[PDB]
Amino acid sequence: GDQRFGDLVFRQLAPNVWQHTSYLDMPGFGAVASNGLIVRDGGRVLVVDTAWTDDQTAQILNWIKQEINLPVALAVVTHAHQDKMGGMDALHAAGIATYANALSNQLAPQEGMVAAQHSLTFAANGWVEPATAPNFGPLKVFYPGPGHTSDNITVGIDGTDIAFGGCLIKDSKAKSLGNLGDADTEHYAASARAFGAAFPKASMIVMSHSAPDSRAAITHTARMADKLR
Ligand SMILES: COC(=O)[C@H](CS)NC(=O)OCc1ccccc1
Ligand SMILES: [Zn+2]
Ligand SMILES: [Zn+2]
Repeated sequence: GDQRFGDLVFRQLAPNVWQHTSYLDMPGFGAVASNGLIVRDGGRVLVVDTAWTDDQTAQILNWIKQEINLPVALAVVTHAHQDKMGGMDALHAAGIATYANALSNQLAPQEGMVAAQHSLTFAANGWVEPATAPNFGPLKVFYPGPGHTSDNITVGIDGTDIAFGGCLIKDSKAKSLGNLGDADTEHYAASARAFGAAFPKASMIVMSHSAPDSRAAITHTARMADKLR
């Protein structure tokens, strides 16, 4: 079940995988949840996405200390919006190595974000260039194409049935795609489908603004995105 820890929520998804959830009271939109991931890989911990704020992200690290008690080797953040990168300074203060799409790091200052320390680059087929993602262990990083944003990336967890779509994917009962302010409306559907095709064995889809779902999250998201064209 859910574990309330301060103002955040943690949920175990698999033996070595937990979802972190944090909230930002956005005026005119209510208190918006955003999810990321925590993965134990042997004697270290890997984080996918910050919380909305530095303080919340420090709380993620506090939860990790109390519930796992192993060092956080790295974090990867999945685009340059506040829900994914708002807590970068907290990661740096903690001495954690940070990674983002090169384009996310380029965009970070104008989006009001602090850039990650390291830039990921991607092959033409979307897979991360391995040299730019050293020591990522089971994290398999994939750029599906522009969709939710131009820079959005996705992460599969090798050895599990989990893939993380970030803010690209919404669940199978969602009425909308969420924040389309920086979206590529022409390419969104194809990018959602490319995410699915990159992680064909993933039966649990995790995403930023819905609870974990089946692969129907991918098909429904793509079908909704068809309407943008
Ligand atoms: C500061 O906002 C954010 O970081 C995220 C980035 S994806 N935006 C968000 O969650 O917007 C909430 C929203 C806005 C319009 C329509 C649906 C949801
Ligand atoms: Zn976003
Ligand atoms: Zn988001």
